[PDB]
Amino acid sequence: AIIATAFAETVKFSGSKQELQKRTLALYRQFLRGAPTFADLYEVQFSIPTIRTKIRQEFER
Amino acid sequence: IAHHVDKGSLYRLGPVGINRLLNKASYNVINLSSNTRSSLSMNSMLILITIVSLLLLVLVMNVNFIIVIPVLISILYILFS
Amino acid sequence: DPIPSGALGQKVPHVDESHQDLLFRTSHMVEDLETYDEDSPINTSDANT
Amino acid sequence: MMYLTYYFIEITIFLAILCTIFIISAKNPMVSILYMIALFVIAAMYLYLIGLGIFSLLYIMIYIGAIAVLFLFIITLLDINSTELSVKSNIRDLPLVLISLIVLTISGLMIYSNDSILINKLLEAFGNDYNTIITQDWFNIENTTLLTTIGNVLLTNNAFILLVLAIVLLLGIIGPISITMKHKE
Amino acid sequence: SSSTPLVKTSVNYSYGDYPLIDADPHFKRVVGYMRPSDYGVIGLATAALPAGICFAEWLDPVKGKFARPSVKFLRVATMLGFAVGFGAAYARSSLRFFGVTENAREYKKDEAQMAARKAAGLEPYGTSSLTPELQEIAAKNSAHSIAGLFIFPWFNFVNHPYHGREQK
Amino acid sequence: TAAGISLTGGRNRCFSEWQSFMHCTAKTDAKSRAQCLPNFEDYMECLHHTKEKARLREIESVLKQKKE
Amino acid sequence: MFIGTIILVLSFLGFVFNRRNIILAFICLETMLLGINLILLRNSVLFDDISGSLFAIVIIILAGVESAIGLSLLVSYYRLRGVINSYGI
Amino acid sequence: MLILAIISLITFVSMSKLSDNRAIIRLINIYLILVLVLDSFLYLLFLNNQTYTVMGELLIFNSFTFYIDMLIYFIMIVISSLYGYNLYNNNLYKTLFEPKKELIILFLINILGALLIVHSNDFITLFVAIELQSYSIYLITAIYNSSYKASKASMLYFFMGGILSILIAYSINTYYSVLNSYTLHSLDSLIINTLDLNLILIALSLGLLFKIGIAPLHKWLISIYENTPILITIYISLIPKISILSYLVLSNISINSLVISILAILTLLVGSVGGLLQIKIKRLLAFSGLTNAGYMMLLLLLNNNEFSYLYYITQYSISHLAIFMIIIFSIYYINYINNQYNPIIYVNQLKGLIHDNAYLVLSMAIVVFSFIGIPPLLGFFGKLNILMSILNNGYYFISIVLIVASLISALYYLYLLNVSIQDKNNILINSNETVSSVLSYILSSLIILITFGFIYNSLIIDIFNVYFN
Amino acid sequence: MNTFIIFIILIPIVGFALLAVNILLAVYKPYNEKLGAFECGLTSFNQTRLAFNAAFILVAILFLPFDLEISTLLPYVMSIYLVSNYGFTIVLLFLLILIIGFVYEINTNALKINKHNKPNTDSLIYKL
Ligand SMILES: CCCCCCCCCCCCCCCCCC(=O)OC[C@H](COP(=O)(O)OCCN)OC(=O)CCCCCCCCCCCCCCCCC
Ligand SMILES: CCCCCCCCCCCCCCCCCC(=O)OC[C@H](COP(=O)(O)OCCN)OC(=O)CCCCCCCCCCCCCCCCC
Ligand SMILES: CCCCCCCCCCCC(=O)OC[C@H](COP(=O)(O)OCC[N+](C)(C)C)OC(=O)CCCCCCCCCCC
Repeated sequence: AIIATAFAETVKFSGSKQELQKRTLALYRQFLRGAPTFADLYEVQFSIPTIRTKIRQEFER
Repeated sequence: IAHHVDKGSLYRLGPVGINRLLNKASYNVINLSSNTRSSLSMNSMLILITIVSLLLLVLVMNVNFIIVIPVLISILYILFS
Repeated sequence: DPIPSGALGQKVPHVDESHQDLLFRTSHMVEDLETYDEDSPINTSDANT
Repeated sequence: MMYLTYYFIEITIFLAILCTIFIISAKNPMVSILYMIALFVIAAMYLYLIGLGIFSLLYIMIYIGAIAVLFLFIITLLDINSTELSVKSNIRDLPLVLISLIVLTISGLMIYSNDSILINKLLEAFGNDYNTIITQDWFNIENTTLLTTIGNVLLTNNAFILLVLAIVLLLGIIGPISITMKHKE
Repeated sequence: SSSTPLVKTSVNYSYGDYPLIDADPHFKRVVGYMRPSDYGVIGLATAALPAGICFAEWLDPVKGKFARPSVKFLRVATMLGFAVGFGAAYARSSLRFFGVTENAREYKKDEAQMAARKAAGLEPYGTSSLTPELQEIAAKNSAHSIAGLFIFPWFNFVNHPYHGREQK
Repeated sequence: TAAGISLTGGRNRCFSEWQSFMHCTAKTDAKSRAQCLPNFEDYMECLHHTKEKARLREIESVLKQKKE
Repeated sequence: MFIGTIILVLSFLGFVFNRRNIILAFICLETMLLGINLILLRNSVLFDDISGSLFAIVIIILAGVESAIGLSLLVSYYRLRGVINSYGI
Repeated sequence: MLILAIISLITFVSMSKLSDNRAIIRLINIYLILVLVLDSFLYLLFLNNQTYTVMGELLIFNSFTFYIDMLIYFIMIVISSLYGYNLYNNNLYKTLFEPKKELIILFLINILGALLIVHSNDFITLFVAIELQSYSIYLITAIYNSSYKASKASMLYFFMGGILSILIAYSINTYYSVLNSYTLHSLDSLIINTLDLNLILIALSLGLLFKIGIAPLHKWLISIYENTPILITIYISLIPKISILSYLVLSNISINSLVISILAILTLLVGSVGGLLQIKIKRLLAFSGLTNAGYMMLLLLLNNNEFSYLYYITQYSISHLAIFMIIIFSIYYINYINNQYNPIIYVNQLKGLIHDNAYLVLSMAIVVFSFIGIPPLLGFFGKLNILMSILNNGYYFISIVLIVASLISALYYLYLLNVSIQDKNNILINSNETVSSVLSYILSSLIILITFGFIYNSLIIDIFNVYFN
Repeated sequence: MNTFIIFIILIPIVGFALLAVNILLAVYKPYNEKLGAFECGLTSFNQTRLAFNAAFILVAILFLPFDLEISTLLPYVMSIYLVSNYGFTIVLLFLLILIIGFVYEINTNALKINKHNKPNTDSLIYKL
């Protein structure tokens, strides 16, 4: 078969806001945990706190 | 007699003193290769020390015997005390 | 009545599954009296998987 | 012009000391292997100097050509962490290092002479002063070299050690397969 | 080509209580001087090893139940048993040559064979493709080699004159 | 087994002294083995050249200090 | 005699006082064998003798097999552990 | 026969599955039995101690070496039986004791090196055989590559044996530099008393001896014996010792050495004292082997030592095999399997064995009191002959040290018996699985030999007086 | 001073000629991305080594013994006449014993690369 990539998630539309709440919080956790990787992979000229600030901004939007 | 000789000194020169002597000597013998971090460097040092110590001891006994005796007594002290 | 004694009357540990734990790694007892296995089926269940 | 090539044994001794120090000292073990290769080159030189160039070429094709290659092969494939030579880690060795250097060198030079008094046993080892006379004979009619004679004795007078080295090489094949390979069933 | 020795050898040395025939007998002689007892030993080993593994399977079986071993193992067993038996037979005949066991028949046979060889103007113990120096090296490699039968096999194939007997 | 063989396939530098010493050992028993002392001294002298070196040290020293 | 004793002794000391590598241990063993072979061959030349050169070529073969086996054992150790560290052999 | 076996087994194992290795081991065990039965008449060559030089002058064959070879075949027979026959036909005992594919070949090659060590007459043969032993026994320590401890021991053993082999080669090449020879036959009275030669010779002796754990270089081999599998330990703790000590006994190299005396005293004291606080079984038995190696070091200072050495090495081999077999048999009753490789580690796991198997404890008692040297058992006669020789040759302080070590070692020998004859709750009442017939018979035969071999001492001495004098 | 010696020294102590010519003649004004290494590509601080198949290291480990075999045959071919019909048999036994190990190597398939993601060969059976 055609298998999924590393960090793939099957598309599953929640039928509840309370489950999507947990899903969104997990995704926020994953972004925050991966920000150091985003600074190492992309030769970033600024802080890891700045990356997390940007993540929080885009999640507040 | 019954308590200071027959259950005192004659047990010290006997089952009690030998037991304590051998506890200490055993503990000193096994707590010689001290570091399990690296087993190779330690035993390598032991080869080196053995060869050097033997060579110098054979030098000393060729010079004169009775001088090597306290050296061996002190080596036993270091190994077993 | 049982507490394990040794050859010279000294205290010996009764070796269980008790102290094949991550607690009792990173201690510096001699090779004789260590009791951490490193080949136990408790520790080596996920090994080259 | 004559004595420009006199001290070419002493130079090899000096360079060998240097390359051993660099082996012990190099940061990356790849560099230690390269300095081991340089030490093999120096030894091969010295062997040419004393008249054994056959062994020099055998060394070049065996040691450098296979063993050093395998060393590089493994360090290219395996993670071998290293602690750098440090003063907070290795300076404690200096007393024992110096004691052992003196004792081991002096005993290694004393062990080769049969004289009874101990100090004279070193003094004969340093008695390299007088030259050897090389006279010529006419009795050797054939073209026998060192390799020919090695073959002659190894295949006639010493056939057993060759047919035991065969089993040593069998081990060299059968052991690594037993240790590295995993047999299915 | 000359078949004359380069080094001195013992004359009629005593390895046992019985007289000497050859101190380094050829493979051909050791096999031709065999007795029916030796062939019986060969067959005995040849039959004993496979029967041995079946006996072992009977005593303690590999799996739970008894099953006669494969014909694979019986074949390899027969071959190895024949080898062991040939070793023992060669050793028995060689010890008869050395004077360690009773060797009257072999003594008379060697006497008659050497007398016929002298009658036919042939060299005793044969003519070799090798130089005398290599005959010497071969004898020194093969002499008394049956003592190491437990470790390695070695046999004489060289037709040298260093058998420990008088010159004629 | 390879004893007494040269780099060229023949007799070595100190063969003759060794062969003399071994002749004298074959003549002798463990109680008469001390007769073979000069032969063994000769063999070792051929090997290592100690006595000749001491001799040349004496010659050189006479060339050394009795002149300068 | 000198070059070989020197290489041998320095290799032995660099084996004994190695707090760095395992590769240095392998290297020091090989250089020790080298030093022995050089003393051996110098004596072979001075005596005009073949037994020394025979022993030397035998050492070459045996050291090659030693290297092969040692670097198979290291590979098993690495199969299980995945990293060969400064310490712990 | 060994080389025939090796060249046969390599092919037959290459063309066979992993399901066939046990049967292969059985086959070669029967092969070795047939050899030891049919070819053992060669003892008649050595009547009146006739000695033979073979392969030029590279090998030596006498009654001593023939006996050591028969002994090594007997040992290999027992060790192969432990791999070729299942103790119990359970899944546990098919998980713990399985032969690996190449193990038998490596065993036979190591046996070859052992015998070419004892039969060696020239140092080139000795070195080739030492390396053929040591490489093979590295790989034997490493063949169970799914064990962290065994891989670690493999590498430690490689490096330490390598260094000691460097020492042996330096000794050999220095001997050659002095005398221009590789043969010890080149030595006589005159050469010994004319040349100072003891540094070279004792360097050789120590390079050979530290390879079997002679103090102060014992901890590494004791760790190797601890950390290896039990059925590998039983081999690697015995056969190298036999080989090297037999070479050093046949070669009269250390006849009145002060260094060997000192180090032998040290081995006795260490091997007796250090085993007192050991809680593990294999380390205890390793220190036992160390002190027995000391007892056998003592007879490297004698110049007439054949009977004592042969008696003691035979009885020590039988006792060693018996005690390891008893520890292997005790795994059915221990209540806690520690590892796949060392199922039993600690001595207190033998607590209460007399209530599950009493005659196994009788065997243990016999072996323990032979180790202590209690008559009428075999170790007593061993110690007696050693004492006879060393007191006939003037070692009076070493004798008192020997007595004191015999006494101090009894404590850790008796630790096993004491805990074995203790009481235990949750005893065994029934079990439908039965242990093997063959291994039971082998153990019983060893125990009966230990117990009733003194009956034949007169006969053995009368045979020795014809074949060794 | 022989032509052999002259050549074998001259080649090394002259080989850097075009090296120096290139270092002195050619531009050198690096960028960051001219000091870079690829079109795309990256790797975090994951490890320093990749997992490799056993054959990759076994070919090198087995090169040593077979190379030593073929190099040990050199004394024979330089002694072939002097060891006439004795050393011939000896080296044949040598080669046979060393062919046994080669047979072992072939029958074990030690230099073969094995594949994990096998193709499925099992039938499709439907429980009715
Ligand atoms: C060339 C000449 C050579 C001749 C030999 C010379 C001998 C030199 C000996 C020196 C070598 C070092 C060995 C010293 C013993 C090791 C242990 C020790 O240090 O002794 C103290 C021990 C202490 O007991 P305790 O006071 O309760 O504990 C606190 C100790 N900090 O002590 C005790 O436990 C109490 C002792 C009571 C007396 C017991 C006497 C028994 C006598 C029979 C001894 C037999 C055992 C021999 C053991 C050998 C050990 C090497
Ligand atoms: C293997 C790893 C690789 C590294 C190898 C290193 C090189 C190897 C060095 C030599 C070989 C190692 C030898 C091992 C040590 C044991 C040697 C030995 O035991 O032989 C001693 C022997 C006498 O003993 P024995 O025969 O038993 O008793 C009868 C006495 N008539 O024979 C003797 O009598 C010996 C002769 C005495 C002279 C000894 C020389 C020592 C000189 C050192 C002086 C240093 C200067 C002063 C201190 C400097 C410190 C600043
Ligand atoms: C030999 C297999 C050893 C395997 C272990 C089994 C022990 C066999 C002992 C027989 C020795 C022999 O009878 O011989 C006596 C040997 C020398 O005689 P030999 O040259 O070897 O001739 C023997 C010819 N055989 C092989 C045909 C028999 O003297 C010794 O110092 C032996 C000391 C060993 C003492 C251990 C005694 C054990 C009790 C024996 C109860 C039956």
